[PDB]
Amino acid sequence: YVAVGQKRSTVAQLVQTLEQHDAMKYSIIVAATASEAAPLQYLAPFTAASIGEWFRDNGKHALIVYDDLSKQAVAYRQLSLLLRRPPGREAYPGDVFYLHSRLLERAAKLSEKEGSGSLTALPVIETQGGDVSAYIPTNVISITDGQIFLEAELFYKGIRPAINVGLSVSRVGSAAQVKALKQVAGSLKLFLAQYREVAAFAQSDLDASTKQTLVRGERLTQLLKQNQYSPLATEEQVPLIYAGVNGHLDGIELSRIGEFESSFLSYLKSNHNELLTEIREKGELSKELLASLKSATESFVAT
Amino acid sequence: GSDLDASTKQTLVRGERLTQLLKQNQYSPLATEEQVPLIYAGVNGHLDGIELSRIGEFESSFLSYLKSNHNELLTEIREKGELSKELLASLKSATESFVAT
Amino acid sequence: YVAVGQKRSTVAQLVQTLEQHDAMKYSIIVAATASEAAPLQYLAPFTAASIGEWFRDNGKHALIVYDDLSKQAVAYRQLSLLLRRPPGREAYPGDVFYLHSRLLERAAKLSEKEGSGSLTALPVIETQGGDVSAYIPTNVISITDGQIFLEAELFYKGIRPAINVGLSVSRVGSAAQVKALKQVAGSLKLFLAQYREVAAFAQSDLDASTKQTLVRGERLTQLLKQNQYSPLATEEQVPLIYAGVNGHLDGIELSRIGEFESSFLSYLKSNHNELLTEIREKGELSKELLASLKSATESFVAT
Amino acid sequence: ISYAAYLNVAAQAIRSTELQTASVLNRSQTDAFYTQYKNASEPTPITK
Amino acid sequence: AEYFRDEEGQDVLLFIDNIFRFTQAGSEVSALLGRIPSAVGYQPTLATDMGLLQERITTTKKGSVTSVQAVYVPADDLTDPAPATTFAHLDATTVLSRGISELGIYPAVDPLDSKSRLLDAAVVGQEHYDVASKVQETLQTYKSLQDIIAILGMDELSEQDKLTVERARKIQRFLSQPFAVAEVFTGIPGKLVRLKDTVASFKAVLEGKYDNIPEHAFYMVGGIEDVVAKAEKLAA
Amino acid sequence: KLQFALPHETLYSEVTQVNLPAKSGRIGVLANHVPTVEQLLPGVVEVMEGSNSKKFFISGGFATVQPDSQLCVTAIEAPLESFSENIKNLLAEAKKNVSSSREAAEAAIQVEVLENLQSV
Amino acid sequence: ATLKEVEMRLKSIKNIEKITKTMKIVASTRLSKAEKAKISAKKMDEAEQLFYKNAETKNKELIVAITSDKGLCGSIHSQLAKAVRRHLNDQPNADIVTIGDKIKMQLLRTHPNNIKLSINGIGKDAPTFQESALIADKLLSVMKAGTYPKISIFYNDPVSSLSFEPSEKPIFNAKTIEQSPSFGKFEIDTDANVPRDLFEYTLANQMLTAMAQGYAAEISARRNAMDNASKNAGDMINRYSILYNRTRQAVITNELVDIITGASS
Repeated sequence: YVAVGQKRSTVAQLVQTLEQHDAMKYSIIVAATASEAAPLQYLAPFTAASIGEWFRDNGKHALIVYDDLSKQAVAYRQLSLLLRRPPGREAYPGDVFYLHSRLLERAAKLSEKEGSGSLTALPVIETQGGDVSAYIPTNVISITDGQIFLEAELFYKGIRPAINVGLSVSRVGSAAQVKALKQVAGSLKLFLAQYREVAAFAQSDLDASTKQTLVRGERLTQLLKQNQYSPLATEEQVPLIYAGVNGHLDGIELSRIGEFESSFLSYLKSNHNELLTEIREKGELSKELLASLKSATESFVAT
Repeated sequence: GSDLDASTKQTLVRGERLTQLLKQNQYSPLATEEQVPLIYAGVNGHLDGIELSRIGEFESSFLSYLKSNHNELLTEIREKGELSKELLASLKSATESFVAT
Repeated sequence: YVAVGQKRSTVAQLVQTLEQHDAMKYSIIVAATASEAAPLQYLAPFTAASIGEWFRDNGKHALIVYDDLSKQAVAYRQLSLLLRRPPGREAYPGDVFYLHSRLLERAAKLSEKEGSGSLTALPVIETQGGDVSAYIPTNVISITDGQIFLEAELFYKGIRPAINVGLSVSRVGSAAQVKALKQVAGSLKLFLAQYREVAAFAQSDLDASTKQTLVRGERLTQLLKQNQYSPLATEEQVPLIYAGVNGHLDGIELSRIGEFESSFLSYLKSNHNELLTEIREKGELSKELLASLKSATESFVAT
Repeated sequence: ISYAAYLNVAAQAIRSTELQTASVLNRSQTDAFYTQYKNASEPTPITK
Repeated sequence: AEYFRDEEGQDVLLFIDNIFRFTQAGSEVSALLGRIPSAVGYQPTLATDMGLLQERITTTKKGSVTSVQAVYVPADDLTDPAPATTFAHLDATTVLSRGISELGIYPAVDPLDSKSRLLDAAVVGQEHYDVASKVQETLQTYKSLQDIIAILGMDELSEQDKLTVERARKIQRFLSQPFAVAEVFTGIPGKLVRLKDTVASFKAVLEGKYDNIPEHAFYMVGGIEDVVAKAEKLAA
Repeated sequence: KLQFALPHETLYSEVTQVNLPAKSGRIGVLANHVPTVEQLLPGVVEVMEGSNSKKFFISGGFATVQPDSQLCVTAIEAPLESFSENIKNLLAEAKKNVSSSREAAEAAIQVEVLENLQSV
Repeated sequence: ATLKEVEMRLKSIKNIEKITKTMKIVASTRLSKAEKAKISAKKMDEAEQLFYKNAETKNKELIVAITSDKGLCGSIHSQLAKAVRRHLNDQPNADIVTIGDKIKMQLLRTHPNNIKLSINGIGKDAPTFQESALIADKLLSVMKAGTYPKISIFYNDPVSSLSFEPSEKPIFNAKTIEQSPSFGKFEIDTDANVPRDLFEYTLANQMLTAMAQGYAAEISARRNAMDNASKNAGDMINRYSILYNRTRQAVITNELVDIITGASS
């Protein structure tokens, strides 16, 4: 965890959460705090990269979350302007591009001759009002492959995560994915796209098809609310998404979506956790697995 | 060019007169004794009945009516700085008499 | 023809094109292409203009086309900043104005003393999206008189040349025309700025009079078009504008405008060339000549 | 009461039958008022 | 590339990736070297460095370096100085699009926004310019027709109106060409179709020999001759 | 020919005999019937073409034979099998309403429609 | 600022577009049902007309007009208003009953004296027999409609789907039945008089028809109006894009100069 421009209090929170949920004993927080002088903050993602790299080189793996690279940029500004390099766009240094670009090239999956290892990354950028026409966001955007775009409006409306699906994109996509989870979410990508276009049609009278889309659609969005600091396993992602796709949530009222999910999982785990174990390990679904799973989903909704 | 109900139009109607009441030309200041009446007429809704075009006729004529008749009343508001129950009733009778324009 | 900032490839295409069109034996081409460095581009209109003046003080007429003065401004911009002179409004120096005004006033019509010489100018501008808020375009415009505002939108929508006439003016450039060419075009300039207003509200009033103007106006716009790189003769253009000015495009519908044109010209010379000999030599129409043309145009309109 | 009022009740009565559709119930249903007028001058509107 | 043309007489097609990073790389060099950035924060040496590059790319009297470049703009902006300079050297745009690929038609080249400054009667042949325009105008009118056909409904067509729609949708499928590179994914051998045979084909759609040949058989074909076999195949 | 039209649906007829109940007793039309104007009461209507019969339940309206063989029928309702018991319950509520209070006229239409229904 | 102010406005223009777009779809939805009814309404009306033909026609006057409460349906309200105004000039004493709020307001200024009966809550409702029947029954007592020898209704006829043309037609009276020279062919006794029943019923049956046609041209007009709003609103969108673009270039430029002026001293 790369604490760039974050207070000591802020990291004290991270530490406490990490210990409660027992994640301290692989976690590292490289810390260059906000009081901590502008050179230390500048070098903090570069240092942390090294700590990861040592794991990657030996054939091993890690994931480094640079939070927030926005602040890296301000720190460079201090350094650059005192040493008198003229800034380019928006009074943010002209080689700031060069700074961010050099760092993010380390975040890739190495060959079989390097002994197969990686440093995974998930960079974080903070925007003033959502403005991405600014120098510091635009450069990063290009450099990175993938984006997750959180929408202020989604947040208020209780949807946490507050991901806006249109501007959330993957640029390496499903190359790396579990197949089972992929199968039961092709449908989810198209449903959700559709539901968006017909939510601005319902700002009253509608056709029967569109009105179906709306109800069915709302149930899908309500499934995508996942409580913060609650991990989920692949053996439990796949079932839920399947119920919604095959239209077993259509009946389920919205107040009941939240309860539905948990109760359904425990019912599948008692009755037959083999199917769940097969999903996990195979990473795939079969004509045989799907028959039982679908049949189990139907019985459960009915009661 | 929204369609407007009666509840909404009580506001819009009340407002337009008030806006016009605010209205002033250049180079004509007046003393406090003679702005205290004019504000009563706008806020206590004496202009709601009076047509929007002639608010400005009314402002001027009302002021000439008071200068002849209620000049005692205005001196009291000037000297004492507050309108009593008696001053408020007197002021309200005065607006009323001249509420035709 | 001063080619400043253009591709050396285009200029070589242009040199050959003129020798096919047999016109290179009375034109010079000057080059400071894009490849060739900025201080040579800066000096390119100045050096060429000395050559132009030499024709002008032998008391003979000339022309010089400065393509593109917006690229002279860039050429001079780069040279200026590397000498440490701080940028002005729109990041271009504030001495840009000086170059264009000095430059332009060496193309001027002289008096009887100097041999009644002239050097005409057509300065060619690269506009930043049809904006005239920008510094360089307005600087060239305020020194000059007249504009030939040209539209991209119109060029695409089959008007070649796409010379919009709404933001095109002549101030002192309006005493150029001999009498034939004042008569025939008489008040067409005015009529198609009554046409613009008539079409703002043709998204109020709809009357025959307004409709009639709109039909004449569209028909008139079609008529302006002419083939490019074979420019129709002046004597040949004189009858065609008569027709339209005299409202005789109430018998021709838009689809047939092109067809009428060539068939009307062929007709006129074989029937009566007397009319055309008159305009070649006299260059002034008399009422009798005018009437003779009206009589002929209506004959052609019927059949 | 008018002949059309009489028939209006009668259609409403006939759907009271055991079979019906969305437009029938609507064809007899009114949540409509009417404003009395004379002369600008008005006595108060009243349910129609 | 320059060695292949001047000394081996052979044509070379030279791709360049993002030219957005060309401008970006120069601004930093400028800044560090003690030059002062220009308009929009960019290098004061933007026009001259680009001009030198693109006058090194031309048809020599032995061979030629042609270049296909990739153009990416600074956060959707066409008024900035760096695209403008680029656009001057460009003589065509190929405008690839997502809306065309969602119909499973690769080539992705959006017909309407594919334009050239060398597509003309005098350069490509009179015939060629005219075939190319008719096919363009047809898609252009189809597109406009569809706009009000959604709102009103699709019963509104006359005999005449649907003639433009039919000829357009025949071309719309007909666009897709199996690509050699992409041979596995299509399953159909990639084809090549020379310049003379491109004109001829579109002429045939214009004379309506291919205005009754099945609409699902235009999917992933080559030349005029080729799609006779697919037509037999959909039907049989 | 014969027409049926309603605010909410249009019915297109051909027909040989149309059989009608009107405020003049009962009216029959067979081939060309010499023109008559009777407004139709609450009715059970039968149409026969050939030996086929088709039946309709009609809420009243107007009927007009025109001379050319065309029976223009308009009603606010008017199929018979489709129309289909709660009217007895509605009658009891109408009897309550009359005690206090159109309510008279409404309960009179209900009784009129109930006799007509019993015929089915 | 410039910079912020441009942006804030672009968000308003989008909301204006999105909402006009939204209406165009619900308007369409409604329109499919408006037409479906209308066809059926028109079929009832012919059955009366047929009669009136073979009967021969011998038809002070009433004017009813039909629009909605709700605004922003186009020039439907004021084009129908004006077509009412012609026949309040062929007799400057003709009586105007206004069905709908929108038409009411405009007519009320021109002649304050005439408005006797008026009807609300018909605009937000579709044309339905219950409403036409109650309007018809009231028409007789208040306006003494049968005494008049000519009654006229006005509506906007939806001739084609991008158009509406204001139109009028004549509703018959009890006088027509009486004195036509072909009430003789049609037979009835003294047992029922076809004048007191047939006038009342065809006052409503004609009225309903005009009500469906008027409404249909109004929802249709609104769809067109709201489509035309998106074309105009886009043009405003593209203009504010250029405004945003100019503004950006100046903000970058001016910032440089200040940094430079600082380095220079």
